[PDB]
Order: sequence, then C-alpha cells, then structure tokens
Amino acid sequence: MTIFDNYEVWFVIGSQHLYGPETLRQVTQHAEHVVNALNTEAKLPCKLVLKPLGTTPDEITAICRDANYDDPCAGLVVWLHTFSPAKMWINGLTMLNKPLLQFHTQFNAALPWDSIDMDFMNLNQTAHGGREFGFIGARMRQQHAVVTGHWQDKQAHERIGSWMRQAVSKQDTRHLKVCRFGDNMREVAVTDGDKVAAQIKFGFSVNTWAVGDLVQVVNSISDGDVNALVDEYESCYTMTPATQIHGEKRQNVLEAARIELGMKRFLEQGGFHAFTTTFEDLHGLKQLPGLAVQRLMQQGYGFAGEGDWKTAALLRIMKVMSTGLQGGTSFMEDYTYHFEKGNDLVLGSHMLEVCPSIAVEEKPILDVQHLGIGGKDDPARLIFNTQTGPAIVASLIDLGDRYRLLVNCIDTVKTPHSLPKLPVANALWKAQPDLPTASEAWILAGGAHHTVFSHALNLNDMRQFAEMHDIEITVIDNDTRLPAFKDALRWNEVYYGF
Amino acid sequence: MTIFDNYEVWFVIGSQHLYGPETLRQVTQHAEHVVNALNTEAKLPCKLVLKPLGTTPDEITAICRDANYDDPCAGLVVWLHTFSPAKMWINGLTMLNKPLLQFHTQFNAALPWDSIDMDFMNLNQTAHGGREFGFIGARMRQQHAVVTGHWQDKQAHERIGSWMRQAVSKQDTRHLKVCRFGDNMREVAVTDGDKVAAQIKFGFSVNTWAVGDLVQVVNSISDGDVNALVDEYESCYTMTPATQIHGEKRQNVLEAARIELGMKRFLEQGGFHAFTTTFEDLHGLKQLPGLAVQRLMQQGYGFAGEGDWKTAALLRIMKVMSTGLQGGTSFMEDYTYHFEKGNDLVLGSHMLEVCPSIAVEEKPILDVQHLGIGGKDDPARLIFNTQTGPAIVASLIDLGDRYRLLVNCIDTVKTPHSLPKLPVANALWKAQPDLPTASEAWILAGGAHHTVFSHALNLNDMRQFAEMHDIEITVIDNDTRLPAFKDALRWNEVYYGF
Amino acid sequence: MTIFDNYEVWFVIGSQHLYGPETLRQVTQHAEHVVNALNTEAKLPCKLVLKPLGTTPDEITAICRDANYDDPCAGLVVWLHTFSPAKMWINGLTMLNKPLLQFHTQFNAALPWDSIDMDFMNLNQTAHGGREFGFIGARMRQQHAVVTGHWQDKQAHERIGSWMRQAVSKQDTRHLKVCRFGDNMREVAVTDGDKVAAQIKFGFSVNTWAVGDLVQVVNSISDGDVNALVDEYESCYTMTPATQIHGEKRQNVLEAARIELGMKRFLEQGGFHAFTTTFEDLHGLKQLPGLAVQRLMQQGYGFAGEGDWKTAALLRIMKVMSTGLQGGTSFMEDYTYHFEKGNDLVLGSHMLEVCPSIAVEEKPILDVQHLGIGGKDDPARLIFNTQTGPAIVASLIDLGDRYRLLVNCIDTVKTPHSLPKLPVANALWKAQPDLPTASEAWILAGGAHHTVFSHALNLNDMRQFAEMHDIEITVIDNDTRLPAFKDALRWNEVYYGF
Repeated sequence: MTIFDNYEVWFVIGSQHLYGPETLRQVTQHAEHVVNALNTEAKLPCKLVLKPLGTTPDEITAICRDANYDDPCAGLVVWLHTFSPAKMWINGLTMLNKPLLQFHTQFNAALPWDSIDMDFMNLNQTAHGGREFGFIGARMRQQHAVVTGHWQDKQAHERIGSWMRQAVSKQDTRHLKVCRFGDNMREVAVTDGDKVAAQIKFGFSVNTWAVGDLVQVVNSISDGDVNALVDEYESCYTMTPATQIHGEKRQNVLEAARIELGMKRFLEQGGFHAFTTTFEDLHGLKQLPGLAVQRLMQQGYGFAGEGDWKTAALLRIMKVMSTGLQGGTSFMEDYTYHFEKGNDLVLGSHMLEVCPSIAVEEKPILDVQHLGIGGKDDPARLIFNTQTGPAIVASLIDLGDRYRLLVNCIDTVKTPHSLPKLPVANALWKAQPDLPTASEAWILAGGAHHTVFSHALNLNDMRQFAEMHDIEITVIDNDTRLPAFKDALRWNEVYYGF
Repeated sequence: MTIFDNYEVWFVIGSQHLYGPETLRQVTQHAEHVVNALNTEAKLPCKLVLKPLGTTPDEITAICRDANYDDPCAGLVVWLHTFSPAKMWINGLTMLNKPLLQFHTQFNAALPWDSIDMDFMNLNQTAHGGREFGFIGARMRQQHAVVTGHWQDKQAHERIGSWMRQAVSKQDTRHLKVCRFGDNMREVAVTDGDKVAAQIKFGFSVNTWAVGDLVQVVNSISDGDVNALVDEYESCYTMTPATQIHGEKRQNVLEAARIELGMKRFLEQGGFHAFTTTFEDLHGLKQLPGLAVQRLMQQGYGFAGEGDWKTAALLRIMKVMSTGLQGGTSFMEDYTYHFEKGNDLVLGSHMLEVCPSIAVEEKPILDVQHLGIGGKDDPARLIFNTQTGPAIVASLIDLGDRYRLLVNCIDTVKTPHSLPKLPVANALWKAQPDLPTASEAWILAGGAHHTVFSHALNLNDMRQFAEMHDIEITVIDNDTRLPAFKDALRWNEVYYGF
Repeated sequence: MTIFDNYEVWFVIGSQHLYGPETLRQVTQHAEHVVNALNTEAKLPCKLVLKPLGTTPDEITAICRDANYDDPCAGLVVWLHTFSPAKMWINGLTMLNKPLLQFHTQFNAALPWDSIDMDFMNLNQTAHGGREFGFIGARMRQQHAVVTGHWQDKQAHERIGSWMRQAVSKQDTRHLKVCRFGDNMREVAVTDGDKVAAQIKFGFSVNTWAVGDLVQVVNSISDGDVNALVDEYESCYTMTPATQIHGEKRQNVLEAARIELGMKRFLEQGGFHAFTTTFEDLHGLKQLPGLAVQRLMQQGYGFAGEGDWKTAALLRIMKVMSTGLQGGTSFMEDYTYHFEKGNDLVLGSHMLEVCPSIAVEEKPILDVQHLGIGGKDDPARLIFNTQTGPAIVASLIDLGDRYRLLVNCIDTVKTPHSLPKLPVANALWKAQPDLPTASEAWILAGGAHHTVFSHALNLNDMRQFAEMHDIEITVIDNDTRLPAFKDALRWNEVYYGF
C-alpha cells in the first residue's frame, strides 16, 4: 500500500569469529528475538531484516556489497553486540553508499548483579564494542547516527523510526523526477539554480516539457472522463452558484477538470513525482492550473509555482517523508502580514495552488477568478481554511556553492474573522520567536518566499534530513536570538565551505 | 558606426602637487602631446580622453568617482609621469568599478646623457613612480594591467589597444541580454547552469520567452515584407533548383524568411543581443530556424544550440570583441573526426546554424531538408566552406562553484574532397598539439561540445578576457603536454577555489 | 593462468533511446564489431565484456550498480557512440566505485566526404557526445581517464591496455593481505605509519602474527620435504663448496630450506600476498630468512625488510601490476655510492633479501658469511648481478595526513669490476638527472631508503597508479630541476592537504 513497503532496513550484528560457535549461536538468538519483537510491536516506518552475522572482514564487506545493490535496502542498523574489531568493517564501510545507524543497546535491561560473571561479559558487551565502532565512523568522518537505550525502550523505537523515515526518504529522492512546463518566471533568482548540482547532491531530476506537449494531452481527454471528474467535484466540494449546473462559470469548471485529467495522464505516463507551472507560458491552455494542481498535490505530487523546481521536489520529498503521519504538507508562500502588538500574524497562500491536505472542512470550489496574471480564463480553485496547530515552513536554497535548508517553527491559528472577498485558500500562523525576528532571520539567512508548509513534520525531522544530506540547517524558532544566529551563519559558512 | 564609438578610455596622469606649478605645467604638456598623438596615429579601438592631473587624494578620488558614473568610460590608463605617492590613490581605487592599465612609459625614448640633471630627474621619473603604484595594486590584489614601452612604440600601442578591447568588451557584457525560446535540451548538463551566478559574475542576463510569444510575432509579419527578404536571398545566395520560384520547396523558403523577420522584430523590440532555441519546443513554428539564425548570427547576434545560453552569450561577447578585426566568429560544434597518420582532422558543424561570417564563397541556400530532429517541415539553411588559417575554439563552462574558459588553438584547412551529400556548412581544422592530445585535454578539462569558433580573435585575447573576469583559462595549444596540463588543473582548482 | 584472467573490463556504450530502434541496432553492431576485434587482435591485459546499451538513466544506473557488485568487474571503458545526455549518467556515476575510461573513438577512420549526410551524423556522433560526458566527470571532479583514437589505432590499444593494468591492480590490492612477523625496527620513522589509513585508502590489510607462530610451522616440516627442496636448489643454482654435500655449511642449507617451507605453508594457509620480517625478533629461528625470502619474492609474494609493510605491499602491487610484461621488480635498498666525474653510481642491495627476478645468469647460492646483526647462524642466500637497461625506483611514504609516491627514473649498468668479497646480490645504476640532484630531490621530498626497483614498469605506469589512488606523484628524472621541484612540492601540498 505505502512506498515504505518497497524498502527494508537491514539489521546487522557486529562481532568476532574468535568467540565461539556457541557464543555466536547465542547472539543470533538475541538478534532474532529483538528483530522479531521490533517488527511486531514497535510500529516502525518499515521492516527490519536480520542479516546473517557480520563476524569476519569478508562477510561484513559482503553485507555492505549486497546492501548497496539491493534497491529495497534503505540503510543498515548495526547492533554492536559483543566486540567487533572496527578494522573488519573498514572495507565494508568504505564502499557503503547506504546510510547507517548504530543502535547502541543491550539484551538485558538491568544488570544481573548476582549472576554476572566472565561468561556473561564474554557475551553482550556493547558498552565497549559500540564505542570501538563509534571511533571508526568518526575517524572516517562518516555520518553514522547513534541511538542509545534498551531495545524495549519506547523512546528508542521512536528515535530509530524517524531515522528509518529519513533513510527511506533518501532512497526515494534518488528516483524523484520533476517535470517542468516552461521555464522560471523571468528576472527571478531564488527559483533559479543549478539542476546539475541538485541531481548530484540529492539525486532528483528536473527537465522541462514544452507547454504544447501538455496541451496536446489536455486536448485529447474524452468528454465522458471530463464529466466523470466533475461528478466527483460535486461530491467532494461545496459548489458555489457559478460552479453548479446552469451557473455562469460552469464551463470554466469542466475546463479545469479537463486540465487536471491532461496533467494526470501526462505525469503518469512520464513517471513523474512533481512538476511546475509558469503563468508566463500557458499558450494552449484555457486557464492557469488551479483546482487541478491542488488535487494533484493532495494525491501526492509535489508542486511549486513559477518554474520553482527546488520547492516542487522539496514538497514531494516532505510528502513522502510524512507518510503514515498525521498532518498536511503543502506548497506555500507568505502573502501578507497583520501587525498588532502581541499578535503579529502571517497569512500564507498562493495565486491559487494551495494543497487541501492542510484543510479543516469540506472545501468550496469557486471561480470568482478574474486572475489578471497569466491572461487567461477564470480558473477554478478550492478555497478553505488551514488546520490549527504546531507547524514548520521549510525552504531549500542554492547559495551557489552549497545548499541551505531554512526551517522556521510556527503555530497556525484560526482566522479571527471570516474572509469573504478572498478567492483563495489561506493559512494563518504566528512565526516563532516573533514576526520581526522570524522574518529578519529568514531574510538575513537568504531564502525565499516559496516554502513547504507542514503540520506532519517537525524541526527534529528536518534536522535529520539536513544531516542525512550534509547541508546546513538554518533554524528559526523560540530559542532564536540574532547575535548567536548571525555567528552561526558565519561559522557554518567556513565549515560548509570545505 | 561601431559600438566602440560609445566608449572611451580615460588617460589619467599621476603626479604630486608638491613639485611646482611649472613642473605640473610640463607634465600636462607631455600628456596632451602623448594623448593627441595616440588618438591621431595609434589606431586604437576607441578614444583616449585626457583627464585633469591626479595630484592630491581628493582629485584622484573624484576621477574614480566620475569614471564609475560615466557609462562611456570603459577603463583608465594611468601614466605615472612623476612619483605620485600611492596612499593618495587608495580611496579612489577602493571604489573604482572600471578596469585599469598602467602605461609604464616615458616622454623621451633616449636618455639625454649630456644634459640630464635634477630638473630632468624631478620631471619624468616614471621608472620609480610606476613601481610605487604597482605596489598598491598588488597590495590590494587588484587586477592592474601593465605595459612597458616608449609612448611611440608600435608594439606598446598594440598591447595597449588589445587591452582597451577587453575593457569595452567588459562594459558591453554588463548590458548583454539573452532571450531563450524555450529551455535546455532535456538531460543535458553543460548547457545547464546558474543564470544568477552568470549575471553576478559577467553582468549578462538570461531569461526565457515562450515559443508562443515568438510564434505570435512570426504570424503577424506581412506578405510584402516576406517577399522583400526573399529578394535579398536571391541577390545574396546561390539558390538551388528547389529554392527558386517554381521549385518544389519554394514555400519552405518563404516560411524561413518569415521566421527570420518574426525573430528579428521580436529581438529588436526586446532589445536582445543573443538568443537560443530548442528543437524540443517548436510548437507553432513551421520549421526549425536555420537560415534565419545564420543571418542573425552574421548580423551580430549571439546564438547557441539547445537552450545553451552560455555559448550564445559567449558568441555575442566574442563577436563584439572582434569588431574591426579580421572577422570570422561563429557558433560551432565538433561533428566528426578524420583519423589518418599525420592528418587527423576535425569536421565542425551543427544541425543547421553555422554563421556565414567565416565563409569563403557566396553560399548555397538549399532545403534538401529532411530534418528528422524536431519533427517540423524542411528547413532552409546556408551551405558553405570555412576560410583557411589560424583559429580558436572557445568554451565557457560552469564548474558549479566557478567558471572555466577552455581555448584550443587550431588551424583550418580546405577540405580534401567535396561534400555533395552533407546539407550543412562545414569547418575543417587540425587541432593544435594533435587530435588525440587536444581532445583528451579538452575532455579531461571539463567543457563541451558547443563552442565559439573564431578566426578574428586569438589566444592572447582570450587570456586577457579571462584576466579581466578573474576566471581560469585552460589553454590547449602546440605547447600543451598532458602531465603539466593536469598539474595546472589541480593547482588552479585550489587557487580559484577561494 | 594469470590473475588478470579473473577480471573483466566492461565495454559500456552511451547513447539515447530517442534515436530509434534501428539507429540503436547499428550502434550495437559497431559495438559487437569493435569489442570482438579488440578481444581477438588487440592483446589487452584482460577481456572486454560488452554490456547492454546505456540508453536511459535507469539503465546507466543499473550498469553502475551491477559494475560495483561484480567482483570480476575491474572497470568500465565507455564509448559515447551517440550523444548521450550526461544527466542520465549522474545517478550512476555518483554510486560508481569502479574506475572509468572514456574511449573517445569512432567506427570509421576516414570521413566519407562524398557520402556523409545527416543519416551518418544521427548515428556516429562521439565528437560531441564525448565532450558532454567529459563535462560531467570534470564537474563531479571524478578521475575519468580518456583515450582518443580510431579503435584500430595500435597506440590507442597500448594506452587503453595500460589503463586496464591499473584497473586490475586497484581491485587486487583491495584483497591484498600483509603478514608481519614482528613489529617495525626500534625507533625508525620510515617503516612506521597508520595501518588503518592504508587499509582505508588502498584496501590492503596489515596484521602482525608472532614469530613463535611461524617457528611452530617451521619446526613441523618433515625431513623429506626439506631435502626435496634442496634438490630443486641444486638444479637451479651454482652451489659453492660449503653449500654442496660434505660442505662445512651443508646443514645451514637444510635450515634455510626448512625455513622457506615453513613460511610458504604459513603464507598459503593464511592467504597472504606479502610479508615482512625483523632481525630484532627471530626467537626460535635458526637463521634470518635469506634465500627463503628471495625465492618467495620470485614466486610473486611482496616483501620488505624490518617491518616495512608499506614497501612490502608496494612490491606485491608492482609485481602484480607488471604481470605479462618483460622486466624484474625487486625489493631494494640504496647501499652505497661511487663518486666519480661523469660516473656517479649507486650500488643497491640489502642485508640479504634481493629478488632473483631482476637477475641475469643462474645464481650461486651460498652461506658464504657470518651475519652479525640480530641473530645466530650464517644464512643462505643468492648471489647475482642485475640486468642492464632503463628502470625505475619507487617508494610510497606516509606524510601523516596523506601519502606520496616518489619515483626516480634510473639506468642499470654492468659492474665495472668483479665483486668477490660482497656476499649479497647487487644492483648498480646511474640515477637520472644526476646523483647529486636525484639524491637531494629524493631527500627533500620526504621518502626513504627502502624501495621497489623495477625494469618491468615505467614512469607512465606510476603516473596512472597515482591518479587511480588520488595521491601525489613526485617524479625525479632527467627533466628535474630543483627550484621547480621545490615549487611543485609546495603547490601540491596545498592541493592534497584539503
């Protein structure tokens, strides 16, 4: 059902062939226990596969070599059970293109004070075997996450799982394809950048199909398929008068449905996971994609406005990252502010394309469209309010020589009064320290008007993402002060400038 | 007539106000003498304007301040007639946005052995004044050029003017706009890159207009204007049978003409200096621009193949750069090779778009057109051979964190046999160390299949260009040997890495 | 027979799916033809295996994933028959742990002037395809080798063959295991270093077994096996009076034979490819291994003196690298100098251990003399002179933070007089530029007394070895002038440090 089902994390036990046939018989026993117990009762993002024992250099190397080849292998989890001379792991860890997590754990939870003896110690001694291995990861300067705790520790399952979540995100993105329909909005900087660099670093691809190629597909959709989707609109949304049968903008709705169906067929047949649109190039289309883009976002496709491939891929990444979690995740742009002592708010939205995934209700579908921008018909769109609660906004920017991920922790809030004249959906939030510091820190630290908004993911998730891809995370939240913030920008600039 | 006539170089004399009103009266005399003589008899790319004497700090700052503000000022050439203490220049030089050359010259050629005294020595002491000014330039790591010689020395004139050329090239590029008709060829790397970086570094802009916008201007061109251009095709070119009036592909000639006029009206109204096309987006166009692009390249515009804005911008830069010189500057792609002991040759061409400024003859305008690529009607193009003699091929590439300019010296040669079946123009050359070494260095050293070919400019011009923009020049010529070539790549990597 | 024959180089063809089922048929035809002919008629170090066409991104990534997994795959030679957009290669080149060479070739040698057309040019377009691929290697800063030439050019074969040698070399060294009997000689800096850094960098393993473990195996070898080897000694060497039956040191010949068998059985059962010994620790051994090490060197094992694992390894690597070539390859030490005008010579030798692979005649085998260093009985050894001709002397040293490969081009020479009182085998050469400059340069550039001498290999092989492992090559040859030599040492220091 889920794309987590297409991945596994390998459970690899580290130790040494020089123990004994019986001793190693005992460690597999524990391993088979803990792994089964975790798969059944730990509710982890995906499955753990116990691999044979990593005892000798050639076997550890063999595990890594298989791990690289196996496309369902999203990373390794190594339990350092006994004492596994890090030198065996060298050759393996050198070749290994898949992430690693050391689970620094212990079979028993309490120390058996009265029955502890050398034949115990000579089995289960992760306390120092774990540390020897920690060194070689540090010495080689490899990522290597670390989680400590007993294997039944619910808090440890939580940390282990979020790591698996990132490990899976990492693999998927290697195959993530973005389709652009036209180029960037002219004279814009932040949405521009080096697609080659992005593919090298993250693995996602970005290529552009001419709006006309889309238009051909849009124009081939049958009137029946068109009408069928409008029946699903009628059942999913609250149709305004102009929207219903006999309404003045009834045709503008069918045209929207058509476009959505053309964009769907196009993306499915091209195998794409995200896309962009541009209002400066819609020759052949009746209206700018609105409703269409909203529903596709909800169905899982990433998207960003004016040719903005970075955000579009980021949306898809974070959408996949959020699978099985409760929360929304949308393309988002800061539209305007409300200045008021103690209640500085940011209204978020876009031209049209906001994802219903973050909504509360059942969404009105209107046109009231006269969208002057683009020079087209009145586009259909979903209008709605955004759910209340803790959220994050993230932006990935290209600084030229490296990437930086800015994430601002925010809190969404109910609109204080209705919004009758606003023909687009809205999100409304209080930005973390406070608006001035939040905005100033965001502006100082580069980084853009386009973001991904998410109720599902949090600061902890984005920190792991940044580490997993070795990029600077710039954090804006309740603990942000600008002097420290500025210093961190500088000190990171020399660090990541290497 | 020339765009060199909208620019001038400022002749600034350095001295110090402590010499005497009459010593200063004599340096001005020399300066007026020198400057007048050079404008009259040195045949320099553009005019020298003698500014007032730079004797105090405020005076020198004022001159730099003016130089910045004056759009026609392409740079300064400074003569240090006497000692002009360098601190006086610090504030002027810290704000100076224009490039600078020290003309390390003297009024007298010969030393007047029998008359020389302190009077003569307090006047004209460039021998040491020029060295004090060198210090400050080097101390501030500013890219100051130096030419040493007597002011009448015709070799100095040459090098002085060669500099003035790059100065003017530098200013024009700050206003160079590129129009892209669609995006990069999909999946292609070299043609891609950071348009923001390029604008920051070189000052030229790259933005994309929808083929639709062009298509609109192509369709509005009137029949009379179309047939008028076909009257100049018939007068300029040798028309193949299919090209003439009752010919089977007369229609395809008229359609090329209209594409040309549409492209020219669009480019003129947009104020553009170079442009690109992409065969993966020709919706609304009858045929891929061939003839049209070739005549626009001859008329001055930069152009490159598959949304390749760097090479297109480069073509325009090098065209402008080559004004008043031996001409022959074109878009080029290395098409195929000829392997034979002591005669390894490269055939250069492209799909269609080869500029006729490098032609010998006066060229056939054929259709024999089946161009499968792009999937449009049969293109009109110009077939011709390239002139014999020394040339260069240049490629500017984005290494992500910086740019590299590759230049290969070459020698074009008349084809040994006719090319009756090849429906495109052709260059044919010997690459200068030899083909294997020249191709291996080019491959090793980044940088691509698209190039700017030129008879009119040489390696020393490109060297100054690279100096002027502070970028690596990777040189491939008769003196190239691979081990040392590779070492330079390494050592330059760390140098230009900060 | 060779260990080259357990390795294969993959012939990987770049193209693109958009060309057509028939165009792609023709490239596979050329491919089958090229590869087939090279396997038959090119005499390459090992076999080329043609992989399926690399046409789409997922196919190219598959090929790299497979390439990594397959133990016999030693590298890839890629021919970009057609333009093959390099972004398709990114995800694969990112994971590719195996070395790559672009063979910039063409199916035809001569341009078919009278028949060449778009058809021919749709197919066969390496001239541009190879350059786009060149870019991506250079942008990703990967080591991609390149050879340009028609595929029947015999010099291209030579150069491509040379690359494969290094490819096969690199894989074999990944499995190379060194066995140390004792630790490094006390207070020596050269032979000491980080064995982990080495394993990380090169993949060979160094681990010390105690001499008591070797002494056990030596003591367990039966008398009949010992005598069986003394038969093979009598038939291979010229035995001195004291060596022959009834000779005063006949029992010393048996004790060497018994030690030779003790080490060979120990090395076989351990799976070792190279080893070291130390005279400060020979407890339980009747004599220092002398003839035993020389014959094992001949038989292909790596070896250096007092716990010098780096050189021992290097011997094995360079012996394996040289398989099928004509030349010696011996462990060596710079024993003494001859100082004369125009006849400055260096006598090479060691305590005992000099490899008979570099000898001329059939060697005398003596226990001629009393080795008074850290031990007991007079050891047996092989006395001989070295071949004449061009050679190289090399050494890998560890500068703490990185490795450096010193290579001095030399010329061996017949000994101008007999050597009747020297009981060790000797080499004698005239070091390039000259003895004062070569020895200074060698001392200035870190490295040490222990070296690998080799007639078989040359400077070109060592240059390719250094690139393959991204280490500094420090070359000392006729072209070496010291100021420039010091300069490079500096400029490399900053390049490789960081």
